[PDB]
Amino acid sequence: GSIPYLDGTFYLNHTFKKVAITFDSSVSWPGNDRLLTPNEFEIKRSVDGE
Amino acid sequence: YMPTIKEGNSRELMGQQSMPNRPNYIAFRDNFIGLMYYNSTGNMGVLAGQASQLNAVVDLQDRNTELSYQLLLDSIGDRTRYFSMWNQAVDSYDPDVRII
Amino acid sequence: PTHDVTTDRSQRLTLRFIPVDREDTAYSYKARFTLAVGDNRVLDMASTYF
Amino acid sequence: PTHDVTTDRSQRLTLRFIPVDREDTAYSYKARFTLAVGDNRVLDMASTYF
Amino acid sequence: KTAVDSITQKKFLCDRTLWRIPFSSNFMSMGALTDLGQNLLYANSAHALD
Amino acid sequence: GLRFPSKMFGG
Amino acid sequence: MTFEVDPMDEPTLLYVLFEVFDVVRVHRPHRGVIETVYLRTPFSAGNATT
Amino acid sequence: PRPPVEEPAVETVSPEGRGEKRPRPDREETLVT
Amino acid sequence: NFASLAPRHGSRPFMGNWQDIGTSNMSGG
Amino acid sequence: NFASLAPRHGSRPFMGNWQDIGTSNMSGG
Repeated sequence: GSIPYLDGTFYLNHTFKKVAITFDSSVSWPGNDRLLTPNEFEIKRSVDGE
Repeated sequence: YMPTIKEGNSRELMGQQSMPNRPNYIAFRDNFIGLMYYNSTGNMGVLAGQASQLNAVVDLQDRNTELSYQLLLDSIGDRTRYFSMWNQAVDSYDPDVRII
Repeated sequence: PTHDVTTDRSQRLTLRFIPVDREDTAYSYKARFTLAVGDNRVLDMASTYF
Repeated sequence: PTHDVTTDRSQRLTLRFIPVDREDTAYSYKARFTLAVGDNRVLDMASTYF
Repeated sequence: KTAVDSITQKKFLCDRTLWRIPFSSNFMSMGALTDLGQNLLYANSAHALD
Repeated sequence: GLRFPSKMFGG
Repeated sequence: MTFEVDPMDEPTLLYVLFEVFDVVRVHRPHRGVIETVYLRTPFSAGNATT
Repeated sequence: PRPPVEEPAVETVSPEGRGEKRPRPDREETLVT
Repeated sequence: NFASLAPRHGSRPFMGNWQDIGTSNMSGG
Repeated sequence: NFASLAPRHGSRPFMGNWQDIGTSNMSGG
């Protein structure tokens, strides 16, 4: 079929919940109270009350 | 002990035997653990001056502010005592129940 | 550019502002906020929304 | 000690701080205050509670 | 008038794309050689990524 | 010693 | 570090305290100004990446 | 919180507040640490 | 001076100890 | 004076006391 690795036909983007980037096991990135949940990149929420 | 699966009154339901329910103590936690969002930087609290409004509280998820307060009260005070205002009543099992 | 563009203190991007006093009529409602821009910040009102 | 320890002016021991900006989420509660320490007054934050 | 008691499901699909997280201090493209990429030239230290 | 203050009720 | 534990028929965690100096120094230079510098070592929460 | 200390710097443990045999109860005389 | 803010045990101001000015306690340190 | 063997409380060594070097523990006196 189509090879998404080679042609750019990516389709599993919706299957991401969150992303936690921690440089050097203690420094959360971007840190610095940047985001609304500043230690992780919440891509989507199933249960949102706030 | 239910002697009969059938509903309605019968002679065999004079042999049903009643047992008290298990005691369940539902309460706020010791020193009010769990009310306040500590170490959740998405729900991090603010102490800042109204001119600047730049937050002086920099909380972390690999900090344990609840346990740091539970171990602090042991060192600087008698932890066996009960202080009802901060709901300071330490979780303590019975030593006969744990070790028979 | 690296110098004098982006801060390195604990500062948020998006703030959550809550109604200080909500008044409710039968055909309308009213939401009064404290749009508090602190020191050494700027807020473009195009980014503000309800 | 008689002098220079305790004031003689009308001043409260315990203060009551109404929330400026309270919020009731279905999953949490948020309360925003004004912790106004006046002139020639000191506040140990150990004496503060909700 | 005989509609059932319903619950709402929300989602997104975003095909063909890569989830870009830029290594910049304000998440913007002010240049290909970002300011956090130059902050690590003058730091001269190795960090691990998790 | 002799510098210890005297016991009184409430001070 | 290589821990060896007794087996348990339940998903368990492992809570390791990496003991640091979680120290804050608080400066208040003017009226209503509250400046804090946080530093812990070794497991610092801020490096040149942030 | 901290045992009593003299300052000759060097930092020397002070022997005050220690328990002794007394003919009279020690709380009405001294503070026992 | 700040020694007139202390209670006078006798005619001497009862000054607190110099060792009680800072805290040093940690989790076993 | 063996003050580099003492734990530094601050910038000064936390030396012990001179009078604590011996013992007088004895049953009844």
